Formats: sequence, C-alpha cells, structure tokens
Amino acid sequence: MLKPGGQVDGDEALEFYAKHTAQIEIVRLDRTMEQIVFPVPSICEFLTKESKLRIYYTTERDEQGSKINDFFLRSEDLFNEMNWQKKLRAQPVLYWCARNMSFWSSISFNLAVLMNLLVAFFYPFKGVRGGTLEPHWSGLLWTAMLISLAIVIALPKPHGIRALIASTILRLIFSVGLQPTLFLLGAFNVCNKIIFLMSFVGNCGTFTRGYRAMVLDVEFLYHLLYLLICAMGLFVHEFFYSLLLFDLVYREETLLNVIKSVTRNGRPIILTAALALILVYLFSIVGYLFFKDDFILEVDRLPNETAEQDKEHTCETLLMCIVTVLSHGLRSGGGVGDVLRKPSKEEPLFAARVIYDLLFFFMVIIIVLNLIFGVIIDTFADLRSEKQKKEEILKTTCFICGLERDKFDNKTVTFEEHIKEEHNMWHYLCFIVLVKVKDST
Amino acid sequence: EQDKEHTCETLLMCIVTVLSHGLRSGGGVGDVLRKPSKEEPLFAARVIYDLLFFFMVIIIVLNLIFGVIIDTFADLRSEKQKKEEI
Amino acid sequence: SLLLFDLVYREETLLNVIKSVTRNGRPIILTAALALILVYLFSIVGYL
Amino acid sequence: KESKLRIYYTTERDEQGSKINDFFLRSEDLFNEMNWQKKLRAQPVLYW
Ligand SMILES: Nc1ncnc2c1ncn2[C@@H]1O[C@H](COP(=O)(O)OP(=O)(O)OP(=O)(O)O)[C@@H](O)[C@H]1O
Ligand SMILES: [Ca+2]
Ligand SMILES: [Ca+2]
Ligand SMILES: [Ca+2]
Ligand SMILES: [Ca+2]
Ligand SMILES: [Zn+2]
Repeated sequence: MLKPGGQVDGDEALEFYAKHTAQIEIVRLDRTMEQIVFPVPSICEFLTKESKLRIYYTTERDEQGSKINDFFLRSEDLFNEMNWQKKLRAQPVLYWCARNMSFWSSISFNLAVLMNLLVAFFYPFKGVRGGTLEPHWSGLLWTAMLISLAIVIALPKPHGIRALIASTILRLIFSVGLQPTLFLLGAFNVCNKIIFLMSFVGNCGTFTRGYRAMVLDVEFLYHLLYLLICAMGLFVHEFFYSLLLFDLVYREETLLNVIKSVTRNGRPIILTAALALILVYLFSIVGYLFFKDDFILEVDRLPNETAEQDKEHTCETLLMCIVTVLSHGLRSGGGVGDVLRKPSKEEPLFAARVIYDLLFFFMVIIIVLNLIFGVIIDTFADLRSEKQKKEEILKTTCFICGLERDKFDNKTVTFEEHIKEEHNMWHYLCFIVLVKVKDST
Repeated sequence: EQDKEHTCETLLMCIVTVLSHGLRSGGGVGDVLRKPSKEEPLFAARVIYDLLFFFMVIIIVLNLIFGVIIDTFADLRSEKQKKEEI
Repeated sequence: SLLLFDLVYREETLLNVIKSVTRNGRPIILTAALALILVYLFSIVGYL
Repeated sequence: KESKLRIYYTTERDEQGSKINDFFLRSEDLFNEMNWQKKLRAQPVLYW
C-alpha cells in the first residue's frame, strides 16, 4: 500500500504524506550511525530550482575533499532566501514581474541587437525620406516579405511573433521614418530596462541587506550602468548603443570561459609584453647608435589647402625612433627590415645590416610574439582539465558521504538510489532548516 | 582620372573597410590607412589607435579563435585513447 | 566539382579532423561575433 | 563481419559503466538484419 498511484481510490493521502516526509543518516559521539525520518518544514517548499542548481554547481571541495563545510556555510543564505520569497509569493504583481526575469532579459537583448544593426547600417540619416533604399526598395520588398514565413514553418509561435514585430517595424521604417522609429525603440528599451531593474531588485531582495550591500554588489551596478548607457544613447547620441553589445559576454557562458583563459593567467602575459617592449627598446638604441640615417620612412601629407618631399626622418629623437620600431616593426610580418630602407651590397655595413634584421626578427617575432600566444593554449589546456575534473567529481562520487560510484556495486543499493532517498543533499537542508524554526521544548 | 576614393563617408562602408582591409592585413588596420606625418596634432593618437587595434584584435581574438581548435584536438585524442584502452 | 566533397565521407581521418572545429563550434561562432563587435567599435571611433 | 565490427565499435558505456544495455537495444536490429539477409542469400542477382 505504500507505493503511490494506488488503483483503489484514496491514494491522495499516501502521496501527500510521502511528498513531505524526508530521511537522512547521521552519526553520534560514539561513532554509531542512526537513520532518521521526520516531516519536512512548510517553508522549504518555496526553494527555486535555479538556486538548487547554483548550490549544486558552485560548491567546491575543501582541502580534505569534502563539500560539507561550504554547503553548510550557504545554509543561512538559502534560509533567508526562502523567508523573503514566501513574502513574494503572497504579494501583488511584483511577483508577476519577478517571475519573468528571463523574458525581460531576452527582450532587452533582442532589442539592443536589432536597434544596433540599424545604427550600423543606416548612419548617417541625411537621406531617409521616401524609401531610404531607393534602388534597393524593389529588392527590399521581396526580402522583407520572404523573411517572415520561412522561420515560422518548422518552429513555434514566438519566433513568428518576432517576425510580426519585424514586419511592423519595416512597414514604418520608410513610411513613418527611421529616426522616429529609433527614438521609439530607444524609449521602449529604457522602459524595459527599468522594469528589469525593478524586477531584479524585487527578486533578489537587496533591500534587506542595507544600502552599502546593495551598492557594493557587482551585478546591480552592472545592470545600472547600461540603464545609464541607454539613457545617454537616447538623449546624447545614437552611437552609445554600441557599448550595449558588451552584454553578450555576460549573457553567454562559453564566451566567459573563452575570455577567462587570457585573464586567468594574465600576469605572465603582461610580463611577456613588458619583455617585448624591453627588447624593442634595446634594438631602438642600437639602431639610433649605428643606423640613424637608415630610418627613412615614406609618408604622404594632408591636402595642404591652408598650407614637395616624400620621406621624413624618424630617428632624430630617441622617443620617435622607438615609436618607429614599436609601430612599423612589430606589426610588419618580417621584422623591422621591411620598413627600413634597403641598402646595397656595397655598403660597409651591409653585413651588419643583415645581421641586425635577422637578429631582430628571430628574437622578437619568432620568439616573444609567439611565446605570448603559447600561454593562451596552456590556459585552454588547464581550463579543460579543471572542468573535466569537476564534472567527473559531481557525476561519480556522492555529495555528502563521498563514496565513489563503484563502492556501491552489487550491494542491493543502486548508487543512483543511494542518493535519491538515503543520502539526498536537500533533506539535510530541510532538516537543518526545521531545527532553526521548531521550538526547543 | 582620380586614384583615391573615400571609404568612411557612410558608417556601413566604413565598417566594411575595417572588416575587409584590416582583418586580412597582417598588421592591423594601420597598413591600409594613410600614414600621417609626425607634425600632425593627432599623430600620437593615431599610433595609439593602430597599436591598440592590432593588439586587441590580431594578437588576441584572431588567435584565441585558433587556440580552441588545438583544445579540441587534445580533447578528441584523449577520448579516442580512452575508448581504445577500454 | 561538388562530387569531390565525397572525400570526407569516404575517409575517416578527414572526418575526425573536421569534427574538431564543429564539436566545439559554439565558442568559435561566439568568438567570431566578439571580433565583429570589436571591429564595429573601432569603426565607430575611426568614423568619429 | 561488418555488422560485427560496427556493433563492437559504436557501442558506448552507460552511466554506471556497462555496455550491456546498449548492446541489448541493438539485438532487434541484428535479428531483423539476419532475417532480411537470409532472403537475399536465396535471391537472384540482387545478391551479386
Ligand atoms: N549526495 C548526493 N550525491 C550525488 N548526487 C546527489 C546527492 N544529493 C543529490 N544529488 C543529485 O542532485 C539532485 C538534486 O536533488 P533534488 O531535490 O532535485 O531531487 P528530486 O526532487 O528527487 O529530483 P527532481 O527535482 O530532479 O525531480 C538529486 O536528484 C540527485 O540527482
Ligand atoms: Ca607597417
Ligand atoms: Ca608567430
Ligand atoms: Ca588588404
Ligand atoms: Ca596569430
Ligand atoms: Zn551518500
């Protein structure tokens, strides 16, 4: 009778009591283990799945190889989160706003992208009246008509709603005008961003931790900066919408992992850049001493108008002569010899010139400019190894007991069940929670 | 007759200029743009612009693309050797 | 000419070599998008 | 023999480290293959 889904009517009670009943295993002072069962609290049913996943992933092993300490240190945060979220469940439309964080973020990004493509394509707006693309209007019509239907065929409605939005925009780009359309979309984006900020403050509950806490957090100031940026973009210049594209690295995780390779080990990268600059300085010194007259660069002058010569000397002062090497030597693919004047074989210093060019090329372009790159591949290797190790740990061993997948073999406990009911990591949280709420009597 | 055309009149064409003649060139965008004299008020800013473009794009991103491919070779070889051992 | 594309299907080493770029193609595409974003910003500065 | 090698290579370990489940899931395909191939053995030049 204990198995749910009973054929005889009246199995609602058994299921309802099975849902609120948990079970753990603890130890005593005398190293004796005891099996414990008692009902879960009412407050613990308010935990969100996103918090479950965040706690499941961000927890890290300690020195001895136990996630128990860090898991316990996060219990207070989860308790406060549930206490605050219960109020939100029994609260007005603020809950409706807080439930749609993903929707607001998606609309904000799909706005910013489409309202930056227009700026990139059509600026400046000197000619917009009467079919901005005068020769392409015939080419515009069929493309705009054929864009919508193709997406919606093998795909649900929301992308069709996006296509309808695109149709509504394109029927107004040349009729109403492109600049009023951009102003309307900018105002829309500011409205959506302020709604998203309000929703984020509502969901996070930053107000309970004080002013200093809600101004010292990275994410809130992060979201406020692009509210300010959208305000400036609508009020100062349409080019400020370009900075909004930097949210792409935050929205995606693979981009964050890719970028983290260059900055996880950025100190050797910076020091290698400094070493390259030192080498460039030494070569500039040698060139200033010996080949000062060989530093002749071709240059074209601006239209004189207000007010012939074609070559200027660039090693007159040692700073300018360093700038020459640092600009035209590193960028050129064949060392500094590509930009410097090429001598004849009759020169007294022709052999020294060839030695100088080859030595510069081999020490800088071959060695240092590529030793910089080698570090990046090293950090990819390190990051992949770390990620695979974490994945193996989570998918093989147990969160609390720490026993690996094989030890639970043959024994009538299928590991995959050893964790489902016996050593479940969330029953421990529920039982810790109820201790903090039940009276001591 | 004329030999030079302006390519930053409209911002789309001026993006196309960088995306075509900047990425393909081995030394950043400074190879294709006109090279100024040292007497320009913005000569130092011009050098800063060229070096910054080169270092952020050609050195960093265009090679961070390639690093991923070698990472996937390492991953694939490890997987294949593991299967063969099993 | 399009018939030469059967070479990757006939051989296995070519398939394994090509599979490296597409097994993890999402970060490659996103890095290309990042490069395009940087190019856009530099074009804006140059236009200004 | 080609089916033998394909089953030997394409089978992959499960979460617990056992190829038994996937090997069993391919049994029906092999049975149907043998049933259909017996007809081909006793068939005209289509077998050639
Ligand atoms: N100690 C542990 N060792 C290993 N994995 C664990 C452990 N505790 C929990 N897990 C895994 O993390 C998941 C999170 O537990 P959760 O409360 O979500 O379980 P559930 O309610 O039975 O499952 P679901 O909500 O997915 O239907 C578990 O289902 C299990 O897969
Ligand atoms: Ca050069
Ligand atoms: Ca190299
Ligand atoms: Ca070129
Ligand atoms: Ca490179
Ligand atoms: Zn356990």
